[PDB]
Amino acid sequence: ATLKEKLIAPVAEEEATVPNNKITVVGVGQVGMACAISILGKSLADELALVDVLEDKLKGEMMDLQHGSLFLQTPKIVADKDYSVTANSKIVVVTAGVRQQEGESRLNLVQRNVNVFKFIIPQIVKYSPDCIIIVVSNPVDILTYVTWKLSGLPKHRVIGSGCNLDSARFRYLMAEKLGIHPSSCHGWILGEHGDSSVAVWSGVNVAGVSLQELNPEMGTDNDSENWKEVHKMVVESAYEVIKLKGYTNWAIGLSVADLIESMLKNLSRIHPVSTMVKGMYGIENEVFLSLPCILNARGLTSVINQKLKDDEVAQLKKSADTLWDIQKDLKF
Amino acid sequence: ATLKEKLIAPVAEEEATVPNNKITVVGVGQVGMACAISILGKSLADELALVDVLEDKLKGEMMDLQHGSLFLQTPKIVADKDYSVTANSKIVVVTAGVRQQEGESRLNLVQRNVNVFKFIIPQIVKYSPDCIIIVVSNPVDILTYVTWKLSGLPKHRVIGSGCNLDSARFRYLMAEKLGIHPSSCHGWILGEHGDSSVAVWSGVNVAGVSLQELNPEMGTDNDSENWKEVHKMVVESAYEVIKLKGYTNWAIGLSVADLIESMLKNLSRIHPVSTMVKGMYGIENEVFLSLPCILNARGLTSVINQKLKDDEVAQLKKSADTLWDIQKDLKF
Amino acid sequence: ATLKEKLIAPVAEEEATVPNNKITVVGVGQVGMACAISILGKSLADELALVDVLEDKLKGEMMDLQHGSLFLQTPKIVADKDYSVTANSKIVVVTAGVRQQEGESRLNLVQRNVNVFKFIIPQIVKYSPDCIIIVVSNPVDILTYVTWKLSGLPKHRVIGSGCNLDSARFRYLMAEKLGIHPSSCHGWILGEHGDSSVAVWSGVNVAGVSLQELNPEMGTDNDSENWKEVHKMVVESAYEVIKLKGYTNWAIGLSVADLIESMLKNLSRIHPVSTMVKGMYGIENEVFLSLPCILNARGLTSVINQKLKDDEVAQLKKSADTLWDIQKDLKF
Amino acid sequence: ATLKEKLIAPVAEEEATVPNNKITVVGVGQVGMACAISILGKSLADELALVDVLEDKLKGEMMDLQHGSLFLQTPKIVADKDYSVTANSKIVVVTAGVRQQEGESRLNLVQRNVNVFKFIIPQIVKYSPDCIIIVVSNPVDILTYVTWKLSGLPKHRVIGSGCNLDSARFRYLMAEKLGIHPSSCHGWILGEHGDSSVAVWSGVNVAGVSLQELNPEMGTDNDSENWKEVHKMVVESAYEVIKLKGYTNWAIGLSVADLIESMLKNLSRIHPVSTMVKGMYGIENEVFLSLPCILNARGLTSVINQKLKDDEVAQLKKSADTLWDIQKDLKF
Ligand SMILES: NC(=O)c1ccc[n+]([C@@H]2O[C@H](COP(=O)([O-])OP(=O)(O)OC[C@H]3O[C@@H](n4cnc5c(N)ncnc54)[C@H](O)[C@@H]3O)[C@@H](O)[C@H]2O)c1
Ligand SMILES: NC(=O)c1ccc[n+]([C@@H]2O[C@H](COP(=O)([O-])OP(=O)(O)OC[C@H]3O[C@@H](n4cnc5c(N)ncnc54)[C@H](O)[C@@H]3O)[C@@H](O)[C@H]2O)c1
Ligand SMILES: NC(=O)c1ccc[n+]([C@@H]2O[C@H](COP(=O)([O-])OP(=O)(O)OC[C@H]3O[C@@H](n4cnc5c(N)ncnc54)[C@H](O)[C@@H]3O)[C@@H](O)[C@H]2O)c1
Ligand SMILES: NC(=O)c1ccc[n+]([C@@H]2O[C@H](COP(=O)([O-])OP(=O)(O)OC[C@H]3O[C@@H](n4cnc5c(N)ncnc54)[C@H](O)[C@@H]3O)[C@@H](O)[C@H]2O)c1
Ligand SMILES: O=C(O)c1nonc1O
Ligand SMILES: O=C(O)c1nonc1O
Ligand SMILES: O=C(O)c1nonc1O
Ligand SMILES: O=C(O)c1nonc1O
Repeated sequence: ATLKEKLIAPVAEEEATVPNNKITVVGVGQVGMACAISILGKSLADELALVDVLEDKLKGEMMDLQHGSLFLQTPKIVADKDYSVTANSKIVVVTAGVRQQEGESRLNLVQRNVNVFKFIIPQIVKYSPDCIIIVVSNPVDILTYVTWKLSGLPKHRVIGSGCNLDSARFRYLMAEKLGIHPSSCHGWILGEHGDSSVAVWSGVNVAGVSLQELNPEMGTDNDSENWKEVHKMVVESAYEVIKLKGYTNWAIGLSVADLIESMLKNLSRIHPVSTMVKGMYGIENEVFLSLPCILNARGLTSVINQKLKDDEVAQLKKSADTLWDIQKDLKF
Repeated sequence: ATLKEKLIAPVAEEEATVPNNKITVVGVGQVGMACAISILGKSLADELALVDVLEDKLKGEMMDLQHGSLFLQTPKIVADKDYSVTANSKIVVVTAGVRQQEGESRLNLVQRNVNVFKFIIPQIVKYSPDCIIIVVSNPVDILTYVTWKLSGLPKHRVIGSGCNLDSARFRYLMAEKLGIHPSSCHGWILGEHGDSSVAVWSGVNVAGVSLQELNPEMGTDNDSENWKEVHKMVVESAYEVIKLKGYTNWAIGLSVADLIESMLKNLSRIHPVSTMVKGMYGIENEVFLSLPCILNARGLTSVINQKLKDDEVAQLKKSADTLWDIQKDLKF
Repeated sequence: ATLKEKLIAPVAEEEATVPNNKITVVGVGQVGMACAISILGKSLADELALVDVLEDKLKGEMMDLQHGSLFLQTPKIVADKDYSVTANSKIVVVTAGVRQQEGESRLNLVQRNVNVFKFIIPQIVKYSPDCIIIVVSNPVDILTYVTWKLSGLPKHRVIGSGCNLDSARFRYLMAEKLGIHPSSCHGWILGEHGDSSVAVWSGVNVAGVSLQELNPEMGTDNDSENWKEVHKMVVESAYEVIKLKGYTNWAIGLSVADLIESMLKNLSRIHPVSTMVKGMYGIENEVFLSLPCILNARGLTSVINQKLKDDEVAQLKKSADTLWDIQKDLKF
Repeated sequence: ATLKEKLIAPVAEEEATVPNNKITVVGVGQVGMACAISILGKSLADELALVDVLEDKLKGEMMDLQHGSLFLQTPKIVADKDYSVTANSKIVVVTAGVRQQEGESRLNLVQRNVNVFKFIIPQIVKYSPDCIIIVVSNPVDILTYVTWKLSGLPKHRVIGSGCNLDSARFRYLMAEKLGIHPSSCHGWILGEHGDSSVAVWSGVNVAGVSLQELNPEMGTDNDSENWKEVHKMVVESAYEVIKLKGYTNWAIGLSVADLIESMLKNLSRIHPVSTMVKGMYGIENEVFLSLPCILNARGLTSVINQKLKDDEVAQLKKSADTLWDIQKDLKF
């Protein structure tokens, strides 16, 4: 009965697995594949599964990751427009939908990307009832909130791609300035991934040397020896890459593998990422925006309480108020 | 009370972890720690566990690894003489017991290591009765059979480390001869890990090209011009080495992680390991010896039925009979 | 008073970085960037330089990677129209110029890319004079040979990505039928990258045991397992995959990179990349083609002399004369 | 006739690799091997040299490592008692010596050991003059300094393992206290490696947030998080581990390999490693202790200019005195 029949001889009995650490990537767009080439690269899934709506573009992104199986450690790769392939996934990376046209704000994609999520979020929990979701599609913090509601999952099992990517954009500009590696530069961007984001100068530092101390001019526009512009650089930066190439992904893709490695390796390491911050720094409502969370195998199991300077909570309320003004009309 | 008390403001229930891929290492001797360190750097455990009777050193070793944790991806490293730490392990590596003295036959350790596996194996299955048991302690094939019989686990969940090593030495000795990577030469040693092993020359190949075809008097009573004395190299290799350094452990440490990697990441790759070979190559008893096997997330699930020449099946039957002879009296 | 002056007290006096592991990628398109990202996650380069005609897009991808830098182990990432950004490159990948149309042969792209290659390559070897060219652009064999003649480079130093990728498909396909990882299947496809690929069935083994002796009508017309349907699917591959998604890239971004591993790490393993085959199996002319060779830090230092069948050899003859028939016409 | 002749056909006529990231690890005891095994598993080296006066043992640790090759990416392992085998080396780790008996403090050692370095250090520079030298043997600053002189290498090429391990014990002990990864726990134990180290409590942060600027008791007599107790452990550590298992190797070994990664990858990350301190916080003696410092392919190339309080710099100076006192009378 072929070769498998009288070449392989079962010591067991056939046999099914049950995925252990499966991961669905939802969307096989420029972002969807970056995340996917990077999950596969760090060897993070025993099974990787693709769901997109474009059936043809899927079978071929599926097929393409398939051919390289021999360089990779992910026995099962799979793909369908039916969400039945995502069954029993441990982490689900949503990326699907429309992206910013050159100039367009992330926040002008809500109406549209919400309608996407209105369909795809609840088919994910049908198939993987006990998953962690990662939300990457834009209005990311607004949709992390939309995902939270529709999924009907705990808060520690719904995670915003957040300002993990912002904070690395930041630690990378700091790193150029200093001529070291960003692993060795520390410092944080919290709140809305994008325009309304907050630089926390209090905590910018290198080998413990607070630089809000080593120049308290730091962050104060006009004055200062340069720091204002670094934050603007981070903020503007999404737009500045879109002008030149069309979109971003190699950095988002790696951010996400980061997030997933921390979690599937149960490391409890710290990540600035979008969560529900009701009841912190004076916040009226159920607003999702990023803060230094502890990612382990549970999902995000804590936030970190920081002494912020007065101005930085001011900036963070302006953010959470913006986001809450779109979420209060949302109703689904 | 401690800063955790409100440096960390949880989003998930204090709650109840449970390790995914936990791994236990019964024994913290030279071999034992070799396995622990190789395991640790490939990052295969999200919990390591070290058992032993030497209660102090044991705690020496744990604390020493712990100190390294910054450089690993292993959140929990515990250790006690009490098989109550090993609870929930996906894999238990048993290096426990006595080893060779300068000269000593692996087969001569059987009475003593039997008597250990006797009062240790029920303790392993108590706290973890769905764990793949890797037997390393010698003689390894017989204690694989002894582990099977005491443990009540199925054939595919007791795996002797077997010829994964002999065969790596052989591929390396091969490679030496030719100027390439071990990985790029191929060639199996099956049989008793030790004196009576079998160089399946039929299969020795590079780029698919069969070297016995290229050298028909290979592995042959005198005539060849290099071969038999490599198999003689592969046999005496432990004895050559224990003599200069007291013991072996890095090689075998590293094999036991090659098997561990392929099982946890579910890769379904072929290793010659020690599995029950009744019925094969006309074998009438439940001997455990080494043959090409597929190891996946379930353990040892397949044996590759082979086309051994009339004197490979011969020398194979001869390792069989020799192990069964030492096995037949055990009677526990 | 530059923030560096204040924070970093130099010890070795000012930078002058000894480049070392430069890798250039020519052409930041789909393939270009699959190679790039795949190189980055294996930390093979400590400098990456991209080149391309498309000034905007090029700056975008450099930027995009840069931003990921925190997630990486590549200190420097640069990019520019000029070949001067590629100086000292230990290994350079040319992936630029046109590609298939839905249905178009790889050789139908020749004249176009030769004219690219004509003003790309001289430039490459002005600036990285001691380097290893890895030619992805298609047709990959004939372009490897055109690279060879123009660059002047020792022939070992011009490696075509060849049939590394096909055998990697052919090993995945055979892996599905058998239910093991591709790594544990073994089976070469040699020759031209396109439709003359030969699948050397002599070699096709698993754990030593030839799948031909198992089945001696392998890869002929009527046979039980229908082995030609695998080799045909391996030829069809690119066509099917493009038809669904406009290109292939990932699986090739992986192989380019798997080969680079073998070089920079100096492993001497055997890949079926493309190499000048004059001398071999009757071939009288300077033909590039894919035979199992050894890669190390010198590049392609040795071919494995295989013991191929009569029919199998004809086929190389087939392949080597379609290639040579294009090749001779080229205005040099 | 040689099978390498029937099988291998040389494309580049004449094999012979140029030396490259040859690393050497001096002495093959507990620390020797443990550094080695961690260097090998991080795929950092294409030539491992082992050196040691006990030939016999040394040819075993050479061999036990050679057998493991298949599982590695380090194509030449070699060992000999003549430092010839360490020619054209790039990094050389010095672990040879004698070590503390239970109770012994690290200065009991200088005499016997300084006869040790007096032998070897030249023989490094004799055979491998263009190198970085990592120093681990005790007493380790007093021998670092001893190495700077003997070798007569530039400041930036002689580094001691120094406080790296301590700040790793530190960051790990901190980790237990908050339940995150020592890699999200930031903190610096600087100065002399043994009893005299110095916890810079200002740096000690987590996620941007200063700890001292939260609980100002830190470091004094009776603090209520008990933090002088932590530094306490980071100091006692060595001793208390030596009481259980006679020595340490693993922690040290991984951390040496971390330096070796930083530097081969030319990564310019910071590491609390030992280096010449005069001109820093008022040293007048030619003496080495561990400060935050930048580790690329040039070696240690700069330090971090930090603001350090009285009772620390004091701590530093008495350290740097005791240091010189031994030193001054060193019949070089
Ligand atoms: N949060 C972040 O840090 C971050 C960063 C970069 C990009 N993004 C966002 O991620 C998204 C993806 O980026 P991209 O460049 O891959 O976009 P893309 O156009 O390249 O990909 C679109 C993908 O989503 C699918 N899609 C479109 N409409 C859909 C629908 N109704 N239902 C299901 N799938 C649909 C497409 O088939 C395709 O798979 C964008 O919205 C982008 O803004 C977020
Ligand atoms: N399969 C292989 O390729 C291979 C290779 C090398 C060594 N080995 C085996 O390793 C075993 C030990 O080798 P080693 O050099 O580590 O010796 P070792 O002396 O260094 O280690 C023995 C350890 O076992 C512990 N121990 C003894 N009885 C125990 C028990 N009943 N329960 C729990 N722990 C117990 C001891 O504390 C000691 O720490 C030997 O059987 C030897 O054959 C196997
Ligand atoms: N060997 C293989 O396994 C394999 C597989 C897939 C594709 N390919 C080949 O790879 C090549 C690239 O494929 P692709 O999918 O990236 O197409 P692509 O459209 O994505 O790549 C085009 C790139 O070529 C660049 N380019 C054109 N002229 C240039 C010049 N004169 N100097 C520098 N850069 C120039 C463009 O500016 C652009 O960046 C094609 O030739 C394709 O056929 C080979
Ligand atoms: N800096 C750190 O963080 C750190 C940590 C642990 C150990 N150490 C030091 O490392 C050293 C040994 O550690 P160990 O546990 O491996 O000791 P070990 O006994 O296990 O290793 C000693 C090795 O040094 C060799 N040696 C002795 N005299 C020699 C000589 N004259 N020439 C060449 N080699 C010689 C021996 O042959 C042996 O190979 C001690 O100095 C110890 O304090 C430093
Ligand atoms: O973060 C980005 O770069 C981004 N790109 O598209 N949307 C975004 O948010
Ligand atoms: O083969 C070995 O390495 C060995 N050494 O001691 N026991 C063994 O199995
Ligand atoms: O085979 C492929 O992947 C391919 N697609 O376009 N050129 C190629 O070589
Ligand atoms: O720090 C240590 O662990 C140490 N142990 O022995 N010597 C040392 O330096």
